[PDB]
Amino acid sequence: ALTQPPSASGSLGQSITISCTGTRSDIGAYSYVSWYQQHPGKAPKVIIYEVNKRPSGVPDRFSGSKSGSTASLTVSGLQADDESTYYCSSYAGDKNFVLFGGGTKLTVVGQPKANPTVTLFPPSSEELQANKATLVCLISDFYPGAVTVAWKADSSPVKAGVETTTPSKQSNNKYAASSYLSLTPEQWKSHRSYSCQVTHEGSTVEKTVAPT
Amino acid sequence: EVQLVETGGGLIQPGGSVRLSCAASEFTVGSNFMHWVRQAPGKGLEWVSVIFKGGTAYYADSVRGRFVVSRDDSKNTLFLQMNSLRVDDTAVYFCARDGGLRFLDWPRWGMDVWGQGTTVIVSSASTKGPSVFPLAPSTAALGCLVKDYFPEPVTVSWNSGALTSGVHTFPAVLQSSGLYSLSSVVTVPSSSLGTQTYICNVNHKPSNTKVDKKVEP
Repeated sequence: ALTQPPSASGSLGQSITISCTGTRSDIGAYSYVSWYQQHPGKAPKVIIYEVNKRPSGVPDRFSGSKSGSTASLTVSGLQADDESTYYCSSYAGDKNFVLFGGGTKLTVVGQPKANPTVTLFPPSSEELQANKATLVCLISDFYPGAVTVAWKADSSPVKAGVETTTPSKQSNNKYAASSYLSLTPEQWKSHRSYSCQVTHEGSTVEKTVAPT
Repeated sequence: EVQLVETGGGLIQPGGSVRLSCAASEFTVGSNFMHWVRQAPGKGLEWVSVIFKGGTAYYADSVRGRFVVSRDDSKNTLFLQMNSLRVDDTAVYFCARDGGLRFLDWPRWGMDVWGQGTTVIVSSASTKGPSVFPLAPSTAALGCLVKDYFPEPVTVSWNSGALTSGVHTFPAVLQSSGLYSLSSVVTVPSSSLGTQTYICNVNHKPSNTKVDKKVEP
């Protein structure tokens, strides 16, 4: 089996080295170790093959090595892009088989803080015609990934009907989340307005919609 | 552009079968060592099979005798036939190109071109396709609310994949009922609410449902 640490943390602009421990039957016996970077929801991308060779196009700042039965990936000049899960693999050495490590999720600290963009949609006429109503609060481009979402009906706080997602990383390497307020069409049309309040690092942004 | 495009899959009852397709573009599957790699929900990468240039197929122990990898060179397509499906076959399935060695009929065991992945769910659970509603305001945004579907996943594109700039698809929420909803959005200049019409293409393979919804603010 190939063993990798579940998590690692490096500092922006600096380096991190991730280990991949196999056996003398695989990593110790052959120079067919590969390393893959995977962003959530995306296919893996190869960044090292044959232990220390950079696939075509891959920049110099990715490098690999092995000593004994342990292979290592080093990423220098850490960028926000580099946050992701890294997988090592090795030719099994005994038969045509690829072994994979369990992955290392890499956090890059020291990144600039980013406050969220917030977009609030009222219920569509098509949904109301279906006897339903959903307010949709979309939250994007924030870092680090943790927000609080609160809703108001007119000026009053409301917990009923609120469903809020966990934060998920975007292609821009910032986080996104969503919050949905389910209400009856009567609730929607009889209230002066509804507000979505999004808090991030003590900074709260508010958006408001109204039936009229 | 060099690429691999996967299709097939969906939700299959235990014991059933499904075939995945992996279509190559601008390189030939027969000139390469083509791998299948899978990833179970919340888990890491696991190797499934490889087919050598001569057609010889190799399999991981977990799928031996149940899966068959093959190629149709006339269609420049790699296949994975998955029989006697088990719940633990549930995963995203990737195909990938292994260029092999320069002078020898041997893999290098690293893969540089990958398909986008296709999801196979092995379950006896019932399914429900999404209802899609337009999102319009009332820099700005318009989008599609993809509501009340089960199970995951749904994929969303805009204008059949011709529109990628400013598109943001958000993670799904687990509703109080256990159904899922998500939203996808296009960012536009607030002046450009000048009435361009957009189409979101919602694919829910588990229920074999595809929805094109017109969004016109």
